[PDB]
Amino acid sequence: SNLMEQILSSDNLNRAYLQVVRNKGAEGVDGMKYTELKEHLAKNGETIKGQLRTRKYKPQPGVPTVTDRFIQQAIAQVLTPIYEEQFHDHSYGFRPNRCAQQAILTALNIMNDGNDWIVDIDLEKFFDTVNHDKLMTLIGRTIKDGDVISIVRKYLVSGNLSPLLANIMLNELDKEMEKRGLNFVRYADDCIIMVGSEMSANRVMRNISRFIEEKLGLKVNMTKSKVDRPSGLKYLGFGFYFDPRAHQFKAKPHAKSVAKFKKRMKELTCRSWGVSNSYKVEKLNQLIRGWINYFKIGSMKTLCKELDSRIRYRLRMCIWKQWKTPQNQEKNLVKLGIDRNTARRVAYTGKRIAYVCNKGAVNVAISNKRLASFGLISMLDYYIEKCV
RNA sequence: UUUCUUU
RNA sequence: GUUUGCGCGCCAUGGGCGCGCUCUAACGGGUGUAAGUCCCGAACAUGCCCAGGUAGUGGGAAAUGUAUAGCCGAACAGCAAGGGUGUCUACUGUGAGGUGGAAUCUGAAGGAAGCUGUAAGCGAAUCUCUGGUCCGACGGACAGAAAUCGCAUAUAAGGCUAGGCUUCGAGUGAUAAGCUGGCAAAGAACAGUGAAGUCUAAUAACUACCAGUAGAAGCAGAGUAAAUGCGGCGGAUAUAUGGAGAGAAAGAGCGUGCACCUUAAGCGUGGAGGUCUCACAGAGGUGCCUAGUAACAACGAACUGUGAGAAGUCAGCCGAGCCCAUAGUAGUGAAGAAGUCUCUGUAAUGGGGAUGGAGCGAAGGGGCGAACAAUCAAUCAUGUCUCGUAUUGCAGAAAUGACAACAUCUGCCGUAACCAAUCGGGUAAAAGGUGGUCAAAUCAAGCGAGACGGAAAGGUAAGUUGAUUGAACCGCCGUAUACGGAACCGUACGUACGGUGGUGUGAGAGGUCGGAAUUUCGAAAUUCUUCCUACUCGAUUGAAU
Ligand SMILES: [Ca+2]
Ligand SMILES: [Ca+2]
Ligand SMILES: [Ca+2]
Ligand SMILES: [Ca+2]
Ligand SMILES: [Ca+2]
Ligand SMILES: [Ca+2]
Ligand SMILES: [Ca+2]
Ligand SMILES: [Ca+2]
Ligand SMILES: [Ca+2]
Ligand SMILES: [Ca+2]
Ligand SMILES: [Ca+2]
Ligand SMILES: [Ca+2]
Ligand SMILES: [Ca+2]
Ligand SMILES: [N+]
Ligand SMILES: [N+]
Repeated sequence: SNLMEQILSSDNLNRAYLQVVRNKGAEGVDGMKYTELKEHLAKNGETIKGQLRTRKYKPQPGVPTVTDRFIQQAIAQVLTPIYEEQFHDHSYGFRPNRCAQQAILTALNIMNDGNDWIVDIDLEKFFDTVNHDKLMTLIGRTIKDGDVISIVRKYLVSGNLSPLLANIMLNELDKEMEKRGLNFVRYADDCIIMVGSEMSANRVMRNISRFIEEKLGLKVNMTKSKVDRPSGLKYLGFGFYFDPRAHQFKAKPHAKSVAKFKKRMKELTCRSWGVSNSYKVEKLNQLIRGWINYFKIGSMKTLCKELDSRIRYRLRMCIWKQWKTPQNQEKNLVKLGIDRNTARRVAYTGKRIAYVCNKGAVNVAISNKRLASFGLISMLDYYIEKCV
């Protein structure tokens, strides 16, 4: 019919195929490729369109098969309209042109607006817990084409459609929390509410947990769902703090996120990797660019100084270990600039790698400037350029 | 900072 | 690829068992039949202490040295026969090449059984007790294996480095195997600590000069890993292991023997296979040429025999056995070979004994290849779907009802003179506004869920036989045999033989020009890739590409 032809338009299906090419995904439960998807749509696209129009297509069984990924992408690219008009302004997750940094900025705006007390709410394992009939009556309450309802229900009995389904079922919660008058910031199944006082935050936690367990039919993980103050608040990788200058709360990378970055950096700058130090520096540059590009709305200037010093120190160990022989270490320390009468003495401390790379002649030869010329982007100046 | 040797 | 790494023979300057001769505790003394042993005497300089913070004089407790016969000779020097070099050369050859010199590297951890001088170290039967270390394979520690047990261990257990906090709190110290020094492993140096016992616990301070604490227990972290750590049992312990206690106890040097044993860079000798050169006849190309491009392959005429020559081998990884040639030759064997019989041993390789009367028997490089390990191929009712009938899970609208009582969000109270636990309470804390709430007879959208039914149709391999791949490496253990450096870690897994796990295909170039495509007719060009090559690099303890 009309909306189902809007699903199965030629430009829409070509856009879905190009988008699933850009995703570069893997095989499903049977085993095929995206170029195999291309020859599949070349030979068998009309049968797929006929089965979708005639309500006979059956899904396949985590990762979906790539023809189901393509069909789900088509359904997502038609259904991100009117739903996206209907969604809330504070639903900052799995939507076009919205990202996590906007969620953290909105949370900081509401936190500085006077609402300190946080109702963190943890919805446990959403996509299996939800009742299918309620979700399909929501979908039928916005759209009235039976065939798209049929294929989405067959998919829920069995992707890029599941984030949109999560946004529908939690858009019900957002409409309720706009009806009550609550301020909130909600990434996809990560919702935090902002209350003025702590017992009112307990009451809001109790009432919203009652509403979620009764009306949405979801399960609230009461072990992790807690009432806080914006200091023990982990949200989207960001922790929050209060400046002594009594004007603003501010975001920062939480200690779990800093620990994840430090673990990844220690894996990239491991001393015994057989790759060249240019490869370690390039992987470090990719990780540093990604970490700062996610977190740059926080304040980590001291943290970026410390992490830059630690990255440089581990790179001094990698370069000193790759030299691997005291004659070669003495030759390279003379070549980099350290005088031979001292370079031989440091090089015949060939072991004690952390001790010699901590300070001294190896600090002077492999300086900050030599590593900066080597291609190691500093965390501090990259954060300075990429901040406000 | 071992003005050393080897796997 | 690699300094060398092969076979056979010889030789001890190594070792064993005996004999002799001469020594043995600074220098001396005693005990005693006998002292090398048991015991007692003197200084001297060091170490440590008299601190109070070091540097000098006066002193004091342990310990060491001069100072046992002697051994050993550094990761210490010097000499150094020999060995290598796309290096420069003088001669010599028709040439492959061979010499003799210079330069430089090397002279090695496995036989010039290299030489000389040292620092440092060591230096006495046997027994008992004890500390430390090491071993009882390897394998992130499983499996497999002939292989000590149990637990823990990659977020990184564990160690270590630099701090922090909280409680203690200076004062005995020597002797020193070992441990640790921010981690792949081991050794050496230096530094700090330091188990076990044992010995000490004594002295007395000035002349210049410089201004609780030191230190450990405990706790949370931070940083740092090519992974082992802890405990039990058993064993080793001549780096003459740190000691302690008995011990009238042996230790060392030299010479000499043995029908004694053994050795990888010493001496003599042997090098096939392949590679290369030259000459003589053929085969060709133009009387003269035969190769080149690392080999393979290909261009071209550059191919063959035969004979004389030259350099030269010698690296476990899936290989029992066989073939080519040096070669049944050197060598070995009458001091007893092969065969035969009989005691025995190992996980496997073995070792005696008795007959016997002549055998056994190499080197390097290719080829075939049983077997092993993977991989591959060949052989050998439900459930639809189509009509139903009774239901059903979830929306929504509203005739009527009942009770006004529920849902919801801004959450403080007295104080003090003004305190958010900053004062006492309390977290559905009081005062509050906002929407009234619930049941819906019935009708009803859409996707499903399933029941009762009539109805379309439906329901071998194991084994064995082949073929391909297993290129290169990492080790480890038993016996024999040598070294650095006893142990550990190494010497190509040290090497030879015998066991045993693990990783699985570096780059360029050349070829195969197979495989894939784009262009033209699977054939030509191009790009990536499979297969072959120690030519050129890349390593070297692995691993990595
Ligand atoms: Ca080696
Ligand atoms: Ca001496
Ligand atoms: Ca061992
Ligand atoms: Ca091990
Ligand atoms: Ca640790
Ligand atoms: Ca001693
Ligand atoms: Ca030698
Ligand atoms: Ca010759
Ligand atoms: Ca092999
Ligand atoms: Ca190697
Ligand atoms: Ca070893
Ligand atoms: Ca090796
Ligand atoms: Ca060698
Ligand atoms: N070699
Ligand atoms: N090896």
